[PDB]
Amino acid sequence: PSAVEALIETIDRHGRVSLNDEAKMKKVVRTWKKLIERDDLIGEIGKHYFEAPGPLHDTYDEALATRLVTTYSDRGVARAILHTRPSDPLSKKAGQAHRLEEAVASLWKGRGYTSDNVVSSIATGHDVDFFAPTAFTFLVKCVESEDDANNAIFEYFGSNPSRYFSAVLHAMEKPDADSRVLESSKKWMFQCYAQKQFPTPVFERTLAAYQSEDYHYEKLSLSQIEELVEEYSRIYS
Amino acid sequence: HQVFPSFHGADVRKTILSHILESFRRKGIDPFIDNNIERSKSIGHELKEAIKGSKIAIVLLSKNYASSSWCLDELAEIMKCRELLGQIVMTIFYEVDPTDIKKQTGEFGKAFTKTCKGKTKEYVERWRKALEDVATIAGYHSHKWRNEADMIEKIATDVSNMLNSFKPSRDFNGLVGMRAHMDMLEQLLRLVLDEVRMIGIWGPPGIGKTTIARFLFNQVSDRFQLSAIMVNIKGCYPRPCFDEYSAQLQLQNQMLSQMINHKDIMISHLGVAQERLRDKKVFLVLDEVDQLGQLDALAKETRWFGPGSRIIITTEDLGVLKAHGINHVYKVGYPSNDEAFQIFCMNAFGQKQPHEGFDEIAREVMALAGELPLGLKVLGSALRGKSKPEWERTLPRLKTSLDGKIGSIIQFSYDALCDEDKYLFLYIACLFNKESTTKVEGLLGKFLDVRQGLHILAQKSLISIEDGNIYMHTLLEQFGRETSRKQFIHHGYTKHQLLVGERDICEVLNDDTIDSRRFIGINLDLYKNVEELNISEKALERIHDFQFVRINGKNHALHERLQGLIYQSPQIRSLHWKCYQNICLPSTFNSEFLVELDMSFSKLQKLWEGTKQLRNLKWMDLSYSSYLKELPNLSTATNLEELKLRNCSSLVELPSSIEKLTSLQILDLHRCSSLVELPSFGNATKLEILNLENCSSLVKLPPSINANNLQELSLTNCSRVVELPAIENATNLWKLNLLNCSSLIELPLSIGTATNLKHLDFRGCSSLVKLPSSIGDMTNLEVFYLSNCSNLVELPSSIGNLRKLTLLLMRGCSKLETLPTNINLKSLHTLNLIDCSRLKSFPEISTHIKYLRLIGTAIKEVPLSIMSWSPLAHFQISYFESLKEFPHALDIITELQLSKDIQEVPPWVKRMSRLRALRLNNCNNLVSLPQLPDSLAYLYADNCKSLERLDCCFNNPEIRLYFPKCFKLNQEARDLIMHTSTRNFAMLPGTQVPACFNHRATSLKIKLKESPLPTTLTFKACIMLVNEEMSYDLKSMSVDIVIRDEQNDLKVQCTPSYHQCTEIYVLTEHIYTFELEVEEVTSTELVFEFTSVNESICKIGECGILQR
Amino acid sequence: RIWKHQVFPSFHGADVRKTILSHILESFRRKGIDPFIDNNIERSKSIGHELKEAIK
Amino acid sequence: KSLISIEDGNIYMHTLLEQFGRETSRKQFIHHGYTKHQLLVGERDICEVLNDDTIDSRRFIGINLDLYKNVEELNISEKALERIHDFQFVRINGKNHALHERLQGLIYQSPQIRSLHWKCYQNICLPSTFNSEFLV
Ligand SMILES: Nc1ncnc2c1ncn2[C@@H]1O[C@H](COP(=O)(O)OP(=O)(O)OP(=O)(O)O)[C@@H](O)[C@H]1O
Ligand SMILES: Nc1ncnc2c1ncn2[C@@H]1O[C@H](COP(=O)(O)OP(=O)(O)O)[C@@H](O)[C@H]1O
Repeated sequence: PSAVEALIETIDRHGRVSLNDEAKMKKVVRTWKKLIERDDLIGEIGKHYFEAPGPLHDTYDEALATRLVTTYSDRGVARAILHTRPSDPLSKKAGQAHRLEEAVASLWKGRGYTSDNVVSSIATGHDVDFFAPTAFTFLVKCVESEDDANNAIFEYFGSNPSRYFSAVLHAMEKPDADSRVLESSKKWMFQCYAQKQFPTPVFERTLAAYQSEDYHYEKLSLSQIEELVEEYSRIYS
Repeated sequence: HQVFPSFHGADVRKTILSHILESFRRKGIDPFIDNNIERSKSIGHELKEAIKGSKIAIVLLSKNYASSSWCLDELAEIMKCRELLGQIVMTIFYEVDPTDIKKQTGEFGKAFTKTCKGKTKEYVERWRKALEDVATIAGYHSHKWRNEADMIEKIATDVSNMLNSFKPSRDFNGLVGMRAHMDMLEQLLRLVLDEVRMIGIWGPPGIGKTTIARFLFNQVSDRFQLSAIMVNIKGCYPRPCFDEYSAQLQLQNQMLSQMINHKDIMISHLGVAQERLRDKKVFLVLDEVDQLGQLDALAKETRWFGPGSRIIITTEDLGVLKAHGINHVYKVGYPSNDEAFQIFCMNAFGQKQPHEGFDEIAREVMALAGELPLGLKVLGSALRGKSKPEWERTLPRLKTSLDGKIGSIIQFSYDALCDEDKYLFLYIACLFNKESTTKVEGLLGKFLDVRQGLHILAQKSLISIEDGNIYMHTLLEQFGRETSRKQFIHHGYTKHQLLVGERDICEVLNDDTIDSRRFIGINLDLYKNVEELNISEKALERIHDFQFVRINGKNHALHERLQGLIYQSPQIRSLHWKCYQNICLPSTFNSEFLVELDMSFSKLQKLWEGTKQLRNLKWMDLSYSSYLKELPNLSTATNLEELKLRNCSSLVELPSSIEKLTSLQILDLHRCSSLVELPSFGNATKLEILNLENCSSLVKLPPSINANNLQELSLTNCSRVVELPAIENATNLWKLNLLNCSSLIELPLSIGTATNLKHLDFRGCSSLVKLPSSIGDMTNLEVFYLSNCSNLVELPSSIGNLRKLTLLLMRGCSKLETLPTNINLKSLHTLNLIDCSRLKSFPEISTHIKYLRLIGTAIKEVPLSIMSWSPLAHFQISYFESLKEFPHALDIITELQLSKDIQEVPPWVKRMSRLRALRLNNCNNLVSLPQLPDSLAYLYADNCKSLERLDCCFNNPEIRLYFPKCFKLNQEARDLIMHTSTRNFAMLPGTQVPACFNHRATSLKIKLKESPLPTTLTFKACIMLVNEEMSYDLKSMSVDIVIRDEQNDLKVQCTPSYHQCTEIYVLTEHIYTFELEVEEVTSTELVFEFTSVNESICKIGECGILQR
Repeated sequence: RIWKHQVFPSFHGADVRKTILSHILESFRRKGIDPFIDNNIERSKSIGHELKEAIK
Repeated sequence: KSLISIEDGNIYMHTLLEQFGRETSRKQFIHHGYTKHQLLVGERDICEVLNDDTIDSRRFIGINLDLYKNVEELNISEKALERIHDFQFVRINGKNHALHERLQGLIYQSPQIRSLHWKCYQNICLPSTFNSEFLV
């Protein structure tokens, strides 16, 4: 059968059999690649599910986004977006991938997911993954604002600056890390405490307080603490 | 046992049988043993059991063999097992004629007759039938053989040959993923065609071509009259081959000898193969064919083989297949990552398809092996038998150099290349592993004839061109990098070497065996922190050049002596940096020769600090270089092709000289957040892809483009954009989007010139007053999105000209007032006019609309022409009071939305038929729900105050009764809502599972036992949600169900194994109910487990269910 | 149009197997002809059934 | 592979096996990175190769000399004294009462000397021109 005929038969089957959590968590990636393989499939299938019986949608993409999210785990759809980002932004495949993720982002907005709801879906268990550009950017779309995105990830760490900084410093050691954006997240923490007008040594202890064993991530080190203490020291005196 | 011997002891146990026993013993054959004390008049059960499992039997026949009822019964059982089971029976006619056995005559017949007196009829019949059958079968006539010992030796040899062939390929079934190859190859075969189809198999060396061929021959050859397999033809061929005809003749001779099993005869001429095999089904496998000579030797024409036959040649370069004209080719693909791990663990942990103990270094080694089954096998065999610390100490050596097992096989294929092909291979391995073919041709075009080299390498399967870029397998790339140290590159005769090594180049740079000319390419990867910059001071004084620099800087730390070292080079060709970590480019850097320049992450500000000359430059990529204020004078850059300022974010303005970039094709200022204007481009620019996605500060634009070839023009956010550049011809607008590009005013009239623009968006384009009148000029325009495009008070009447658009989404256009009227759109699927607060007049385009959505409008009228429109799958209107005078509207409606305030409870809804859905937004002042019509599938009350009574027993179908926030519900109404039988959810305001559901609990578990003998049972389930910060707008929930026993472990089935809704509200103090069917009849064993998919959203709290 | 053998000889063994058939069979091998030879029938098989298969 | 044996932290190679190894030193080169090196092992006969004056002596990173033959000074061309050699590993067993002015001038002119063994040095002071920054 043609590519469309096969691809429809596959998606219906996966949503029909209700298979394993990890089996879904894998099969979604294969389906995603088959979608962006050639450009004239997203719209065509998005046209097919639009006409099929069910709830109405404002666009073909929403019709396809709803079908995919319902079929595989919604938390799984998030992983497939993160793991299938092509290199060249101007290629055909990158164009298709953007159509998929934007539809899912708009689909989540219409369901009224909070900032925390998106983050919990994105979450992979490694606290540095959130600051990878392929994940951070997709977060921004789902929340429209970096401050909220930073706030959402800050609260997902239980409002722990120590755990927060450990992640952002570990994101400074990535081959494709955007310094300007990662700085904004690093900066963002500061004016939250500058709005608190905390004393520098207190700010040290405030950071050092979570350095204790009150809470499975990688803790900071005292030397870089002082620089962070030094970093905040003069800027907001 | 091995063999079951049957004989008559009194005749042969002494003379001949002993010799056969001795021969079998010396040949490693262990026949079943018996004793004369171990025999009764009958045979016994254990004797038959021994016979049945012997899997081969030898019936030695003598003169008085028939004179023992014991022996006759043994023979009868032997024949019975031969006919039923696959037992193989061999016969020895010890000086007795087979005809005498057949007709029961002679002395043998006399003994048989004397033995047959007294027996019942069926015994005699079975004895005679067995005797006849054993006389028929082909054995060994002792009389024919001149030499008894030779006959016994021949019998032993035949027994041995027909004993080491029972188990077919029982071993080495531990090879992974062969089913995919078999299925993908069956389509090529199409054995049903009865043709002589040729089939090729090709791929990089070390994928499994030989193994795939062996598996296929093992599986299919039994279906062919005459089948043979030739192995490693390339290796077994004379390398100089001074007489091609003699080697050709001997190759065909080997093929025929192994073909007919015809004992290595000698062949007269080259046409014999046709003479023999043009009239028989033949399956032939030719492995590792290198050049057309072997193909001409073995299979030159289709007509060489009988009607219906398959010949399959496995090669390594496509050119050989193509020359012979095959066109039925399977390009063998790499196995999946899981299959790769299975192969590696098979070869490393001793038949364990999974790992053992640790499962950590295994995946590092696997990833090191790429995906070649050869690489996986070699690494697994190298690592097997060790322990974890031994693995860890062997790992770095394995990583820094590839095993000689892989190296030799790769080297053999590498040596079969032309010299320029070898040079291109080295170039790709060292520098351009993953680059566009066009850039490779542009950079290496004056050396190697890049196009032909790439064509040959792709044919040889030493490289693959996926999409527009080349890719070489990492295992092969490592070989290339290694050979780059023990080999040179020549162009006319100048000797070159490529420097590739992670910080292991620095020693080579600190040398005096130096030329300043040997090295033209550098590929440096600097991920780790620097201990000290290992370059010496003296080498900094050198003037050595490089025509290719590619540095993957990866840290915040800055390299200075490396910079000073590279920029001494007078004529660089291509420059690649990542994380340049410096403010400018040094002034002593010459760029007259510079074809490609990319610094994909940088801290460059106002680089070059003055004008330079850029004669042959064709690619500039300053992406992500956020700390970049402006850009140098691009005058005299006429040959520039593409410029990618991807996400520079501090580019205040663009140089005025952009006018002179005549050859420009691609202009990508994606985020580029600091831009204010965008200067005019010129006349012959012909921009092909113009991307400005989120230029939030971009205000001005050029007045014109000259967009003769403009595939894509994207301005997604671009919030403050007043006007828009005109367009000339737009003959190829593959893509134009302005999603949320607010603060626009108009649209250039030339937009209608785009004859092929299928899709078009303006969602969010607020403050857009009117569409251009030329929109109708567009053709193939299929999709037209407009959403909350307020202040669009018109719609041009030329739309009727379109005649192809399927859907026209026009949502939230709060000021749209009229629509064009005297229009019929021949194919218009939907028309989504929601919340068009001032539409005020029914949209009448007399068409074949199937989905009409008119909610929140202000039409308050329905025309009479609508009966001309026979099908409507969805006609949705917001209820106004004066619908009652439009009886033509009622029967052709689907949905309805009562307003914020409707006291009346409309009985008319009973008459009106198609009510797939009915929605009640707000309506706090509503006495009760209206009596539901027979066709009701959906009921929604998103917010409500009083719904005391629901006076209607409705039982249409799988109906959804959603009541998100309505507490004044009478008990009978509530009970009706729970106890209505449906196949979907039903959701109520409640704070506790109702007592109606007896069996209660709080990955949660529900336990109950059922009172029934044997039936299919039906269950009603009730679920609350864990108290969380549920969003008021949360609108999505799916639930999975698992039912299982504890007396047994039978995971039973459950017909509605899931319930999903994309519109149900998710809230805390609410009751969700649904229904289940179970059919398996493990009586007193019921355990339920309801899970909420998306635990990040909803988690199941309390739970309680009921039976029926 | 598929045959496993080119020529199948039929004869009486007691008379011509030794004297003349031998020469004819030898002559055929010298002319690139592969006639069916009953002596090459695999052991442990029914001659009556197997021989009929070779005829067709 | 049973080509060497480690007894008490010291490696041991069999006499015949070592003798085979020494012969192949002349016929085989050593590649570390992109460079190429060879070794000089001989009782006294391998010294005229230093007087060849026609081949690149940079590919000589190891010297193993045994001078338990004569107190006579070994013969080197004055031009070979001009060339500076990059000798990283030096093992000289200069067992005699002789002093080797020529050998000292030839070796201690090396810029970087990784390891230096000299048995029976038979001199008074190490020459001042001997660089020792690299000396393990
Ligand atoms: N099952 C058997 N195993 C071994 N030899 C056998 C068997 N049956 C018969 N023979 C041998 O065959 C010989 C008789 O051959 P005969 O003259 O019947 O050949 P034929 O029937 O004329 O052959 P064809 O039918 O091919 O012309 C006997 O001497 C006997 O030794
Ligand atoms: N599907 C498989 N499962 C297990 N082992 C395999 C598989 N395919 C190949 N191998 C192993 O990898 C090696 C690759 O050899 P192969 O690729 O068959 O030679 P060639 O490159 O000449 O075809 C073989 O030794 C084989 O044992």
